[PDB]
Amino acid sequence: MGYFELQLSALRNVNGELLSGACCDCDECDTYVRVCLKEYQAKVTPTGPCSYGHGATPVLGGNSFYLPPAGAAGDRARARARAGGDQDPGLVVIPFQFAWPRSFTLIVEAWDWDNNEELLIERVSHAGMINPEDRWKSLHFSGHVAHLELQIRVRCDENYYSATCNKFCRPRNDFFGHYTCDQYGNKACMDGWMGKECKEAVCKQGCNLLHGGCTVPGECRCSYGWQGRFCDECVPYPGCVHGSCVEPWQCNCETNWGGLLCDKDLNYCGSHHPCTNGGTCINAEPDQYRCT
Repeated sequence: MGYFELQLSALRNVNGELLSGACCDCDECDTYVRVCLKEYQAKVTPTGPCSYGHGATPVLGGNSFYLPPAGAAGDRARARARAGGDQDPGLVVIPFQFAWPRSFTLIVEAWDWDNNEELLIERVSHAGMINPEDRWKSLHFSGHVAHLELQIRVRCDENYYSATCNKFCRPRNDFFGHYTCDQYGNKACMDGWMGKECKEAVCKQGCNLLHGGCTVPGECRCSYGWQGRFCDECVPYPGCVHGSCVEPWQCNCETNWGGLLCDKDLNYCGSHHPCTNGGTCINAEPDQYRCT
């Protein structure tokens, strides 16, 4: 989810001494750096172990040495994607899979390699607060023996966001969604897609989505009972002749037309009539009458 970085750039012990006042023999030390990441507290500044993680460098040089800068690129794959023998000492990487508490206590030590605790060169502490910012932060110190220049930074892992590295967002384009992720870790639906999970597609423009749908963006496939390019006209009762529909399977007959399929003339005589001698016809039952 995230990792704490430490970039050592300079360490200076001109006298070549230990913190105990003794000599590294004042013919030079073999200096390596330990890093202790633990809980930040209140008043009870001394309690034991590195609960948030720990790190160590190999011997980097002698009494005093200066380390090159790195590169404002490859930052992610240099610290979190390499095989054994990570050939960059001075970069201490402490990954974490919990919610970053922001408040922390950093203890950085300088040691002498010999082959024991009486070989500590310099111990340095600093408790404070830091947020997952992609910007380094400089820390300089001047102890009784050594002088150190550090650069620390907290960083959310790729696809993890927010100031606690807990919000997750990984880009996707498959069965379960079509989207990317943004600055703040929210989903950005790819063009043609919508919805809370960028799962629902955008259909043909004009498609009545009350009765139509689409599996691929740009389609318009109607439901059962609706038809047309836009799925907006109902399918009437098959056999409907003098009728219409508003809902599917309806055969709403027209004026003076009746029966199921609207094929029965109720006003037989006011239309194609049968009367004789200018008498008088009257409508009587579908397709029937009386002409007197």
